[PDB]
Amino acid sequence: PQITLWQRPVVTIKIGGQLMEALIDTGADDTVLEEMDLPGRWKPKIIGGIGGFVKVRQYDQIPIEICGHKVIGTVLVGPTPTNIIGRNLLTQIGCTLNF
Amino acid sequence: PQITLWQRPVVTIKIGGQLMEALIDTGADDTVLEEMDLPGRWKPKIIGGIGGFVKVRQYDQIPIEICGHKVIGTVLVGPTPTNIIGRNLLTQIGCTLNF
Ligand SMILES: CC(C)(C)NC(=O)[C@@H]1CN(Cc2cccnc2)CCN1C[C@@H](O)C[C@@H](Cc1ccccc1)C(=O)N[C@H]1c2ccccc2C[C@H]1O
Repeated sequence: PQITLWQRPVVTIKIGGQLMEALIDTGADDTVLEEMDLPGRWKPKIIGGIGGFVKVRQYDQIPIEICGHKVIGTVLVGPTPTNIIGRNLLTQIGCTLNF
Repeated sequence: PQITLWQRPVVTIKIGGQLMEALIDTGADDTVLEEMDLPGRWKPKIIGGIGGFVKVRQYDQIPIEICGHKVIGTVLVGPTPTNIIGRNLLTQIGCTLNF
């Protein structure tokens, strides 16, 4: 589709059988999701945003369905207000930026 | 142009006659530039992101230029490693996400 930027570009993704909202973030390199206990072994990473550095749990080779498109990648899980999907999963669905 | 997300989306902008580089960030409501002086007056503003809140300086009506298109808008200034082009200015140049 052709999504405009007058509002926050939110889409629906599917993580382990649960449907949730997420933000298309081209400034985020990675995908940071909310608090959930995902199946698998995690390892800590400390990422840094606009208001500080956060301690997230890194999960590898996790299956995500972004709008019916089953893709795969790394998802960091930590204390974030909104689910955010970054450039790592976006390239997988072919998402571009036009103007 | 069409821009993909394999490498981070950086464009060459002109603010104050000097050429800078900035990140087209659709996950950012506002536009935040690196600490500098802009030839307008400013008021304080508290924005929030990953980690927490931070205090920035809100300058209004600054004449920026993103890839040929000359825009005028609200630009924030604060502590950041990268210049960020938020949705307020992106809607002004017609940016859209396509997939
Ligand atoms: C992977 C990770 C998430 C840690 N990366 C970032 O947060 C980057 C960091 N860089 C580089 C960087 C900058 C400073 C320190 N470390 C790294 C600058 C840009 N942020 C990208 C932003 O797009 C992230 C969003 C996330 C968000 C959106 C809505 C709700 C909460 C959080 C962001 O912070 N946007 C906020 C935002 C941003 C600008 C202006 C106003 C606002 C309000 C909101 O839109």
